[PDB]
Amino acid sequence: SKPQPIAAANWKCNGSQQSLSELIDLFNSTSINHDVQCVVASTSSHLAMTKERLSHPKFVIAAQNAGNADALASLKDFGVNWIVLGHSERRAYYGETNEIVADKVAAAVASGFMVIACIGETLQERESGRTAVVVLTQIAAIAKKLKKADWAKVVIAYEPVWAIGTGKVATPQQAQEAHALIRSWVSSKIGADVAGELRILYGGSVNGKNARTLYQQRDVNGFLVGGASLKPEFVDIIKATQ
Amino acid sequence: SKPQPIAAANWKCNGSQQSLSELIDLFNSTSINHDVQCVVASTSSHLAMTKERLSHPKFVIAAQNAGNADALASLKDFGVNWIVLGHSERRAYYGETNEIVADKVAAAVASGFMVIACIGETLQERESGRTAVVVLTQIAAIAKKLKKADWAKVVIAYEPVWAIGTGKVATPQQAQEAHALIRSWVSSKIGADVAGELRILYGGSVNGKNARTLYQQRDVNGFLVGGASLKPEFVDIIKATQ
Repeated sequence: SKPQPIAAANWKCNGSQQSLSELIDLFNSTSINHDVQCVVASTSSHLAMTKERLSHPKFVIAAQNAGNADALASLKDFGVNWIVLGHSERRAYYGETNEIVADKVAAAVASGFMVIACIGETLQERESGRTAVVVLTQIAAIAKKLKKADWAKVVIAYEPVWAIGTGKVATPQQAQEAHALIRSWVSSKIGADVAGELRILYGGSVNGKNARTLYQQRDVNGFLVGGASLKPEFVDIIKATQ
Repeated sequence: SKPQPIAAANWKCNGSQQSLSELIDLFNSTSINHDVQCVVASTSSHLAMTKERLSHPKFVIAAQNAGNADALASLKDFGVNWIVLGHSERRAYYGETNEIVADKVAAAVASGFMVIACIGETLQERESGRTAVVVLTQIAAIAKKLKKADWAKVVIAYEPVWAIGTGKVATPQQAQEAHALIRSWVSSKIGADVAGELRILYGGSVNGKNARTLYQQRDVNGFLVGGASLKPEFVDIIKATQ
């Protein structure tokens, strides 16, 4: 069946410390009796805080965007071994190419980290019918520096960039397509055993309502919630991974 | 002639305080001999530090969000008089509509803040010939919640969203084209006076090599440097406004 689910919260800067605070308390008070791996990603400025307050047993802490070998080392020593790389806004605003992103992922994985790699196409990419070539080009970049063994440390997060504030809305059905597309290349390129236990999270707009239908999809193994999607309702999202 | 220029650095959390600290030092050490307004906008977290380390007479701190009377009040009391609203990242990832933005802007202005409002179209919009409709719409929204007097606290920052991580590259001429369009509307919609004094900042990829050229345009009044464009060479950018 499906590998172990993953419910990750991608927190960022223009979000308050109090906001981050309240959330952590919520998570702590929450009961999770099912097999799921929760994750709280955070920028550098909050790593210390969430590290000191997050106590839920089904939760782990993760960093975002660490590339430098020294930076990695610190994280490891600081007690953080999960990292989110290749987010849409990183590629767009920080000019993080498939290459740059590939380099990072390899570094992190070498440092013994658990990586969440983000990939996705934009509106113009989809429109022009470049969806396949695009997503595949990305995944290929990454897979170019990993060994078959390294994959056990990799998590894929599909980002429907084409639906990020564009007005477009990705139906649960469309997501499945992307995920299925991704899982194929893997099974075909890396191996079946690999594609089998590989996690493919949905990094689109999710909520309490759609989280259920979304998850009932064959190739959907979790979520990467962020932006305006990140709210107390996150709790509901966790539960949906049943 | 041209109105007083503005050189705004838009700092965001994905980048340690060290990078920020280092930057402040640079800025504090720099010598600016001309009439120019420098600004360092930062996310919540580093607001305190920035305020505690920044000492250059030509600089000012700036927040990046809210309209909540409380938030504004606090900021105002904290010693922050500038604020940045409507950034592409916000409208896209945080679901900030033309109305939300317009509201915020109205709040800040009422609280006696100096506002930097971001407007700009996407690749799809431009490719679809929506450029004029879009930007004009955006600005119209802001304008409708203001009075002729409020404009003195308004600063427009044009974001070539279509040029951000798309492969496309905007030219100083394509910019002047956009800036010229914006100013025109303001001239006929609000008044020549307003239009004449109105500051319009180019908020796209810029460096030490193109800065001067960009500033050479007749409708370009400064810069809103952020993301990868945010390097120590920001100093060069300031000089390009000479």
